Amino acid sequence: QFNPYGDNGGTILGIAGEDFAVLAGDTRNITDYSINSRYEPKVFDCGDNIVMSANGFAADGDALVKRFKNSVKWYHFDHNDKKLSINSAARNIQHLLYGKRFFPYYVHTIIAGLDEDGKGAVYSFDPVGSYEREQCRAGGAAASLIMPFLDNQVNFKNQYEPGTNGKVKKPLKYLSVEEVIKLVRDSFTSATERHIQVGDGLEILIVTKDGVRKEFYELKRD
Amino acid sequence: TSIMAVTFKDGVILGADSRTTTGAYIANRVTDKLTRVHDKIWCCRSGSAADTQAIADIVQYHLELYTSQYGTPSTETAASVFKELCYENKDNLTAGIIVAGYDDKNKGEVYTIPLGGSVHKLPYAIAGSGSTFIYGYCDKNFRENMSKEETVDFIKHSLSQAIKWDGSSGGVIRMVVLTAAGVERLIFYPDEYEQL
Amino acid sequence: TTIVGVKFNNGVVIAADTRSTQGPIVADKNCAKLHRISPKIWCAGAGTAADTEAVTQLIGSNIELHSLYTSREPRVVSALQMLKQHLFKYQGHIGAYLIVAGVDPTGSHLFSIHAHGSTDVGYYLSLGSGSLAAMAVLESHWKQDLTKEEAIKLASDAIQAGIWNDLGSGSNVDVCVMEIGKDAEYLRNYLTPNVREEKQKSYKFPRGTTAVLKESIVNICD
Amino acid sequence: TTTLAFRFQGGIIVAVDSRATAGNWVASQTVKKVIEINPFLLGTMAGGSADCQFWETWLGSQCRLHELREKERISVAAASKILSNLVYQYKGAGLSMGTMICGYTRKEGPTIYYVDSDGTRLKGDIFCVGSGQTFAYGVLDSNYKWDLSVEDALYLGKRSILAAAHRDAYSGGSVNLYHVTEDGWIYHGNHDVGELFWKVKEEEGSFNNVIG
Amino acid sequence: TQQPIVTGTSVISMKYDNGVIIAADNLGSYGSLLRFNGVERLIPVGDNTVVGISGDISDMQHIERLLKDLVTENAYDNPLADAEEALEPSYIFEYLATVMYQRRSKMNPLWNAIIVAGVQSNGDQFLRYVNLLGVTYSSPTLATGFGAHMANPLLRKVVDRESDIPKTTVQVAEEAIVNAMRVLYYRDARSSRNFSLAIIDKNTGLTFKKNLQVENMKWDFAKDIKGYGTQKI
Amino acid sequence: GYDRALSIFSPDGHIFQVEYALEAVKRGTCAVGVKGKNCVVLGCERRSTLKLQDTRITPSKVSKIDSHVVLSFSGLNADSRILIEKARVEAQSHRLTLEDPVTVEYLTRYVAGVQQRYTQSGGVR
Amino acid sequence: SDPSSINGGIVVAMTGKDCVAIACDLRLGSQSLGVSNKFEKIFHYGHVFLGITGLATDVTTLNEMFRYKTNLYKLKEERAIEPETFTQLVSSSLYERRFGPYFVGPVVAGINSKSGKPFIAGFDLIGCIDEAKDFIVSGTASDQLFGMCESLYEPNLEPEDLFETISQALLNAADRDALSGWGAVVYIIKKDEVVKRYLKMRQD
Amino acid sequence: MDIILGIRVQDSVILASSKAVTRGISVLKDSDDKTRQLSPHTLMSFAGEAGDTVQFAEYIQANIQLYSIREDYELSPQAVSSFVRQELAKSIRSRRPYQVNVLIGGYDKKKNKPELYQIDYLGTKVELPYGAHGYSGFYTFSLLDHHYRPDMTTEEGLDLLKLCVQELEKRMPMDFKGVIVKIVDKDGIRQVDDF
Amino acid sequence: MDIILGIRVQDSVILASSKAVTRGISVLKDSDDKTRQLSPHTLMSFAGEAGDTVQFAEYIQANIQLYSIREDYELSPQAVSSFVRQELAKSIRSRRPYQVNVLIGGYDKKKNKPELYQIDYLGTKVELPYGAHGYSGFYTFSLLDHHYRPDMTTEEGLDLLKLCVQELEKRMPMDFKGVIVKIVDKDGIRQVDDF
Ligand SMILES: *[C@@](C)(CO)[C@](*)(O)[C@H](CC(C)C)NC(=O)[C@H](Cc1ccccc1)NC(=O)[C@H](CC(C)C)NC(=O)[C@H](CCc1ccccc1)NC(=O)CN1CCOCC1
Ligand SMILES: *[C@@](C)(CO)[C@](*)(O)[C@H](CC(C)C)NC(=O)[C@H](Cc1ccccc1)NC(=O)[C@H](CC(C)C)NC(=O)[C@H](CCc1ccccc1)NC(=O)CN1CCOCC1
Ligand SMILES: *[C@@](C)(CO)[C@](*)(O)[C@H](CC(C)C)NC(=O)[C@H](Cc1ccccc1)NC(=O)[C@H](CC(C)C)NC(=O)[C@H](CCc1ccccc1)NC(=O)CN1CCOCC1
Ligand SMILES: [Cl-]
Ligand SMILES: [Mg+2]
Ligand SMILES: [Mg+2]
Ligand SMILES: [Mg+2]
Ligand SMILES: [Mg+2]
Repeated sequence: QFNPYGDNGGTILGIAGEDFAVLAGDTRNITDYSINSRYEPKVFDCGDNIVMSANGFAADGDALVKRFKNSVKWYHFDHNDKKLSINSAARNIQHLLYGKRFFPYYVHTIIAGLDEDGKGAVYSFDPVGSYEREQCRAGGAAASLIMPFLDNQVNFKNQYEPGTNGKVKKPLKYLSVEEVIKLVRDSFTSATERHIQVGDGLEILIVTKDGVRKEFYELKRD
Repeated sequence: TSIMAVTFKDGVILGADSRTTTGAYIANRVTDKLTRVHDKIWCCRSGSAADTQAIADIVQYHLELYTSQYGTPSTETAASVFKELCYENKDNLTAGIIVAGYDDKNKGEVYTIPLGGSVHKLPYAIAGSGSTFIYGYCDKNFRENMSKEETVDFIKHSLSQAIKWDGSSGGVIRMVVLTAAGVERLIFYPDEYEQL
Repeated sequence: TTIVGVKFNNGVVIAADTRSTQGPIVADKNCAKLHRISPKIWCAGAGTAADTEAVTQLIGSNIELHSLYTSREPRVVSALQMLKQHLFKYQGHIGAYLIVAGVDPTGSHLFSIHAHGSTDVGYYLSLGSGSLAAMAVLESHWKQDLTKEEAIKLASDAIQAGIWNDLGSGSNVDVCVMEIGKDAEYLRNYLTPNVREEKQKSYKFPRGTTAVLKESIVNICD
Repeated sequence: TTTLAFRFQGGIIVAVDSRATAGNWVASQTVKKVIEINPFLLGTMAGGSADCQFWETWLGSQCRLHELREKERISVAAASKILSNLVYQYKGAGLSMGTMICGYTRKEGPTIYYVDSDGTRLKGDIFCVGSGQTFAYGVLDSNYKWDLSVEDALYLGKRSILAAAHRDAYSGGSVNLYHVTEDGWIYHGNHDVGELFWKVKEEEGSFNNVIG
Repeated sequence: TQQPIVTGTSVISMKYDNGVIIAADNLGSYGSLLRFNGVERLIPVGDNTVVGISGDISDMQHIERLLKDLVTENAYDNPLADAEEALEPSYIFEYLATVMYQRRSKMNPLWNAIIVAGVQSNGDQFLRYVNLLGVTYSSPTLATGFGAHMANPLLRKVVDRESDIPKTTVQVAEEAIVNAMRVLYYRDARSSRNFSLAIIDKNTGLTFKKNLQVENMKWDFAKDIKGYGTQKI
Repeated sequence: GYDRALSIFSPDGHIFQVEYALEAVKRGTCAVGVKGKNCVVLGCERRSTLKLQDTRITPSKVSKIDSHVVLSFSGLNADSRILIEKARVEAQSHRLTLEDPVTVEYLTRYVAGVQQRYTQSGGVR
Repeated sequence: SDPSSINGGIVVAMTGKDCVAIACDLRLGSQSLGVSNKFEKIFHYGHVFLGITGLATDVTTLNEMFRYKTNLYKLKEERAIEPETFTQLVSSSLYERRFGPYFVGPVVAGINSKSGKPFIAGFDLIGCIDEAKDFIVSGTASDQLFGMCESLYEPNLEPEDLFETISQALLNAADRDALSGWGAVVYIIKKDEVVKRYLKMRQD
Repeated sequence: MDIILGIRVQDSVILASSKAVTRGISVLKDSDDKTRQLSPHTLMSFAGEAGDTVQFAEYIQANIQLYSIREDYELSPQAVSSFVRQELAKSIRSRRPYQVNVLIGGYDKKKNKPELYQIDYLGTKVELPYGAHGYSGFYTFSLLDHHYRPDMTTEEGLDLLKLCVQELEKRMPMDFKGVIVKIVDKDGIRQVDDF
Repeated sequence: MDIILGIRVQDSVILASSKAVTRGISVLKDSDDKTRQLSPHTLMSFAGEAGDTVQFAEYIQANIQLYSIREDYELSPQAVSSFVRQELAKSIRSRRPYQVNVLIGGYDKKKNKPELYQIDYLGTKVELPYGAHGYSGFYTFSLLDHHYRPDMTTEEGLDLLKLCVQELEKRMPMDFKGVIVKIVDKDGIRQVDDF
C-alpha cells in the first residue's frame, strides 16, 4: 500500500536574545541510510524579518514554507504593504497547518524574528498547528538530544547559586549573539556525534533590526 | 538461478549461471552452483543458498560413509539420499536440486528433485527461476545421444537465453563434464554467450 | 556496519569501521568489529552486535580446543564449517553476518557467512549496511595480483566509502593483515579521519552549582 | 494534563498545570492551558493541544460576534453549547478535547460547563479533567466545602494541581491560578512546581513519601 | 493507490566544470522478467535540458507527453520561444515537482524517481531530483534506486563538494559515469548492459549518446572460484 | 433556476416592487397594536362581506410564534403564512442553541431580515 | 506493553582523573502512575558498582543474581571481583537468556584495585558490551543523556568537578522525560573512598 | 448513561432514570437528568452513546414543540412515538447513526389512558405495561412479571419501582448513583424529589 | 476482585480490601474476604484474575506455614515478601503466569516496626508507607500524599482510610460493596467488624 509520508531527517534550533534571534539548521538531507544531499538548506528568509524552517518530511516542509512565503506576499497586497509581525505570522501558520488537520503536514515548524518591541522572538509549532512563544526550541531528529542542553545553558535550569544551599536560583539573563552562536555550534557538533541523520554542514540565520545575516560552518560528514 | 543437467553419448554435463541475489542486489556474481557430492556424482543447486549448501554437505557426508563400507554408490542412490532429506523436511526447506552422475554400467543419469521432494529420472532436466523461459527452446532442441560439443552448445545456448530474460540469473556460465575420461570444468564469459 | 575482506600476493587483509548504532543513535563511536578466532584466523562481523561477538567467541573457544586436541594449527575452513552449521541450526535467528579470513598450513583464505548459514568464496567481499558503497569501490579498483600495501589501501578505501556514504557506518578504520609465514598484525584505529573539533566553550561548572540534600560515606571494605 | 474548576461561596476557582507531552517526551513545561475568552469567560484545555488551542480561540471569535450582534455578553450556557455543537459535527473524525467553560453572568451567576470531544456537555459545581484528573479529585473532594474562603479556595485549587503534578507523569511544570467573581476573572500567578513542592512540603508537613 | 508494473532502474548524474552529465540504461523490467530492451529513459526538452526517469514506465510515458505538451504550450504567442523565453531546466523541474506533489496529495502518485539535468541561460549548471512523494533535493551528484547506493559513492570521490566542480573536466566526469554504469551491471539484478548517456555543456550544448555498452569487464577471476568453502574441484 | 431581478431601482431612486408591495398592505384589513404599562394588546379588523363563515376553523389573524411572542399582520394572507412559519422555526432553533427563548427584538430582526432578502434576491417578489 | 518503558528510570556513568561516577534516578512507576520515589537502581558487589534500568522485576532479579554469583566468586577465588571481569560475567549471563531476555540496560562502573585504572561499561538487553573512555548512558531518557553528556563532558575532571558535570547531565535529562526523575543519587568513587550524594530535583 | 426504566399503571406512567455520568474511571456527575419534556403530557427518557443522547433528545423536543406551536395542539403519545421511531429508523442507515435508546411515557387526554413506548436505536417500537433499556431489563422484567398488576395506583407503582431499584443496587456491577423519578398523568409531568 | 489498599502507621499496618465478587452483569457475592494470614504477624491481601488469586494466596500460605512448622520460628515480613516476589518473578516467564497483585502487611517483632510491601504480578516489590493496586491508586495516592503523616496512630490511620473509601465510593464507576479492614501490629492480626 502507498505510504504518502517519508522522513528526511535533519534537526533545527532557534534561540532568542534581547535585540536579536537566531534560527539554525543542519544542511544534511537523508532517506533511510542514504545521504541525498550534504548541502540542502531548510532555513529560509521569508521577508519582513521572519526566518522559518519546517523540519521532518521535506516535501511537506517545502510546501508549507512555499505557502507561508506566499501568505506574506498577499498580506502586503491586501493591507497596504503593512509589515507582518512575528505574532501575526505565527497565528497565520497555525491556520495553514490546522487546515490539513485530517491529512497533516509531517513537520516540526520553527520561526524566528523580532517582536513589535524590538525584542527577540522564537515560535514553535507541532504538525497540526499548536504553537507557543519561547526563548528556546530545538526541533527534528536530534531535538531530544539538544533540548535538555538548552534548558541548562540558556534558561539555567537546575543551576543554583554556589554556597546558597540550593535556595537561590542562578538568575536569568539575556545572552550575547557571540555566546548564543557558541551554544548553537556546540549543540550541533554534539548532535552530529551521536545522531546518524545529523551532519555535513550547519547554516545559521541571525536576525537583528538591520536585517538577516548568514553564517556557515562545516560539520562531520560520516 | 538458471540450472540444467543433460545426458549424452559419453555421459552427462551439468550447467549453471553464477548469480546469487538478495532482492535485486547481486550478493555474489561469481557463485559456483555446481557442487561435488562424490567423485563423479555432482548436483546443481537452486532455491535457498543456505538450505542447498546444508543439504549438499549432509549428502556428501552420507556418500563418503557409504563408500567406506560398500564402495562407489550409484547415481540413483545419491538421488535417494537427496530425496530423503528434501521430502522429510519439506516444511522447512526451499531447495530445487538436480542430481547428475556417471556410472560405467548405467552411463550418464539425471534426476531432478523439486520443492515437494519427489524424484524424477529424466534424459535432461532444467530448474531455477530462469528455466521457465527455456522450456520451449530446450524441448525443441534436445536430442538423445548427442556429442560432447553438441551438448555443450545446447547448454550454452539454453542458459544464455535463461540469463537474458531472467533478472535472477547472470554472470558466467559454469559447466561440469562427467565422463569415463574424468571430470572437466568449463567456464564461459558474458562477452561470448551474450551475443549468441 | 561496513566490513570488507581482500586477498593479496602472500595472504589476506580484512577491515571494518567502528560505529555501533542503536536506532538512529550512535551508541559506540569506536567499537572493535575485528575478532580473533585463532592467532592467524580473524573475523569481521556485521549485524546483531551481541550475536557476532558470542558466535565468534564460541567457535574461537572450540577451535582452540580442537587445535590442542589435534596438535595442529587451526584451519579457516574448520571455523567456516563450525560457524555455518551453528548459524544454520538457528534458522537465521542468530543475526551474525561474518567475513572470515586467515592463513593456515593449507594457505590463505577468504570467506563470508550469512545469518541463515550460507557461505561464499571470493578474492574480495563486503558485508553490512555499507556493503554496497564498499563493493562499488572494490568493483572499481580491484585487480588480480595485489601487493600487501595495495590491498590495505584498497580495503581501507572500501571502508571509507561506507564511512562517508552510509549512515550506518562511521568513525575510524580498523585493519588486520594476515600474511603467510608471518604473525598477523592487528592495526587498531589504522585511520582516524573523524576527530572531534575543539569545542567553543568549556562547560566546567562553578563548584556548588548542583543542589544537594544528603551526603554519606559508602563502605566498600569488609 | 491536569485541569480543574470548582464553584464555591466566593465564585469560581480555576487551576491548571502547564506540561505538554508527546508520548514520554516532555515537550514543554510552560504551556498556557487557560484561554481568556473575555473579561468574564474562561476556557480550560485538555487533550490534543492543537485541537483545544485552535477551537477555543475560534470559540472566542464566535462569542465576540454574539455581543456585536446582540449588544450583550454571551451566556456561559450558550458559549459552551457553541463549542459542544461544533465538536459534535466532527464526532468520529478523531478530535481530542476535554474542556471546561467557566464564567459569570447576571442571569446565570457563577457557572461551569464540562465539554468534551465526543459531544458530552454537563453543568456542574466541580470537575477535574485530564490524565491526572483522578489525583486532583482525591485532594479536592476530601477538602472541599462550599463555605471556603477566597484565600483557602485558591490554595486548595493550587494544592490539587500540585498533587496531580507530583503523581501523574504526564502532568507538571507550573500551576496557573484564576479566580472568577461577579466583577470578572482575576489572575493569581504562575507557580513553578520546582519551588512550590518544597515550599508546600516544609510549611504543610505533607508529602512524607518523598525523601526530604 | 498504485503498484508499479513495467519498471526502469537507476538514473545517475553529476556536475562538471562547464555542465552536467546524466545516464540511464535501456531496460523495461516486468518484475523479475527483463521484458523490454529498447526503452529510452532519458528525454530531452529543448537543447538545454534532459529529464531522466526511473520507476513505472506507463507513468514515464505520461510524463513524456506532459513535457512534449509543455514545449508546444510555451511556443504559443511567444516570439522569443527559441531565445530569451525558451524553457529553462528550472522551469521544467518546478512544473514536474508541482505535479508529483499534487499527485501524492491525492493518494494517486506517479510512481517515479526523476532527475532533471541541464544548463541555465546564464551558464549555471542545473541538477535536481524529485520523486513520487514530491521530495526534492540537489547535490553535485544525484542518483536513483541502486544508483543512490553504488554510483553516488564513486561519483562523490570525483566531486565531493562545490569547490571540486570547477576542477572536474568533462573527460574525467564522463569516465566516472561510465564506470558507475559498469558497477551497476555487476550488482543490480534489474539492470542491462545497454544504456544511453547525455551531456549538456554551456559551450558545446546538448550531446545525446545512444546504444552505449558496458565494456572492459572483469570476469576472468571467476574460473578460480570453486565450491562454497571446502570443495577443491 | 428562475433568476430575473424583479426588484430593481428606477431613475428616481425607487424600488417599485417594494412600493407596490406596500399597496398590498394598504389593501389588507386593519391591524392595531397598543402597549400599556404591563401588557400589549393586538387588535384586528375582519371584513363583513363574508357571512356563512366558520370561525372555529378559519385561520386567526393573530398568530403565536412562541408561548411569549405573537404576530399579527396586514396584506396578503398567503404571504403571511410563510413568514410566520419561518419565525416559528427560528424561535425553536434559538431555544435549542442559546438555551433561552428569543427576545421580541431578535424575532422581529429575523422576520425583517427575511423580508429584506426578498427585495434583492433574483427570481422572487 | 513495552517492557523496557513500563516502570521508567535512568542510569549514567562517567570517568574522571583517577575516579569514576555513577548516578541514577529514584522513580518507579506503572506507566503514568508514579508508585515509588525510593527505588534505587545502583548496586555494588565489593568495589564494583552496577546500575540497572528497564523492567523493575528484572532489575531486582539481576541484582539478586549477581550478588549470588559474586559471593561464590569471592569464596572460590579468595579475592573481590574486578570491573573488567564482572563486565564479562554480566555479558555471559544476559546472553544465556538470548531468546527470552531480561528487559534491562545495565551499566558497570568501578576502579581496578591492581592497576588503579577507572573503568566503565554498558550493555544491551542480550549482553553486548559497550566500553567507553568517557561516559555510558541507559534508560528511558537515554537520548537526553547522550545529548547532555556529549556536550557537558570533558576529560580528566577532578572528583568535585566531575560530580557537578554528571549531576547536571542526569537532572536536565530526567526533566525532559515523563517516566524518569522523582529524585536522584550520585556515587563518586575514588581509589579507596566512595561518597554517595542525594540530589535535590523537581518532583513532577 | 445506563439505567432507564418505565412502568405504566392504571392512571399514570412512571419513568426512572439513573443519575450517574461516568467517563473512564471517574464519575463526573451524580445528579444528571436523563430526560426531556416533549410536550405537557409526554416525557422521553434516553440512554446510549455520549453526546448522541442529548443531541437526539433535544432535536426531538424542538420538533414536537414546533408542531405544538404550529397547530396549537398537543400530539398524542402514540403519534409522538411514531415520529421518534421513524427518525431512528432513518438514522440507522445513515453515515453515522444515532446510538440512542429511548422510553416515551405519555398520557393521552383524548383516551384518558397512560401509555408507555419502548424504542431502541434501530427504530424498534413496542407498547408495554413496563419497559427497560440495557442490562436493567435482565433483572427488572422477571421481577415485574411477578409483582405487576394492571390496575395498580401511582403509589403502588412507586413501591414496585423501589423494588426494582433495590434489586439493581444489589446485583448491578456499576454504581449508578440512584435514580430521578418522574410521573406522567392527566395533570401533566412532575418530579419526585425524595427517592 | 478490584480494590486493595494498605497504610503503614507508627505501630501497625492496616489493610482494606473490597468485598464484591462480580462476574458479567451480576454481583455474585458482597462479603468476600480477599486476604490470607500467612503467619501470626503477617497478612497478605490480593487482587487480579479469577481463580489465580485464591490459588496463589493459599499456595503461599501453605509454604509459609510449612516453614513455620519446620523451623519453629516466624519469618520476618521482609523475608516473606522476598519469597513471594521470587514466586511471582518465576511465574511471569511460565507457560501460564499468575495474574495476581498483592500487598503484604506485617509487624517485625525483632525490629518492633510495622512494614508494608507492594508486589505486582511481574514480581515488582517496593516497601511503602501507603500502597494500592489497580485503579484505586489513581485516587488514594494523591490523597495520602496530602493527609498522611509518619507518626500517626492506628485510630488516625483508620480515619485516613475512611477518607480513601469515601473518595472511591464517590468517584469509582463500579460498586465494590465496601471493604473488610484488618490491622496488623505487635499483638497479631484482628478484623474491624464495623466499617
Ligand atoms: C536463483 C537466484 C533463484 O532460483 C537461484 O536459485 C539461487 C541459488 C544459488 C544461490 C544456490 N538462489 C538465490 O540466490 C537465493 C534466492 C532466494 C532468496 C530467498 C529465498 C529463497 C531463494 N538467495 C539466497 O538464498 C540469499 C543468499 C545470501 C544473500 C548469501 N539469501 C537470502 O536472500 C536470504 C534468504 C532467507 C531465506 C528466506 C526463505 C527461506 C530460506 C532463507 N534472505 C534475506 O537475507 C532477506 N533479505 C533481508 C534484507 O532485505 C532483502 C531480503
Ligand atoms: C552497522 C553499524 C549496522 O549494521 C553494524 O552492522 C553493527 C555491527 C557491529 C556493532 C557488530 N551493528 C550494530 O551496531 C547493531 C545494529 C543493530 C540493531 C538492532 C538489531 C540488529 C542490528 N546494534 C546493536 O546490535 C546494538 C548493540 C548495542 C549498541 C550495544 N544492540 C541493539 O540495538 C539492541 C538489539 C538487540 C537485539 C535483540 C533481539 C534481536 C536483535 C537485536 N537493541 C536495543 O538495545 C534497543 N532497546 C534499548 C532499550 O532496551 C530494550 C532494547
Ligand atoms: C496533558 C499534559 C497530557 O495529556 C494534557 O492533556 C496536554 C494538553 C495541553 C498541552 C493543551 N496534552 C498534550 O500535551 C497532548 C497529548 C496528546 C498528544 C497527541 C494527541 C492527543 C493528545 N500533546 C500534544 O497535543 C502535543 C503537543 C506538542 C508536543 C507541543 N502534540 C503532539 O503530540 C503532535 C500532534 C499530535 C497529533 C494530533 C492529531 C493529528 C496529528 C498529530 N505530535 C507530534 O508532534 C508527533 N511527534 C512528537 C515527537 O516528535 C516527532 C513527532
Ligand atoms: Cl551458493
Ligand atoms: Mg553524524
Ligand atoms: Mg540476467
Ligand atoms: Mg508528574
Ligand atoms: Mg521527569
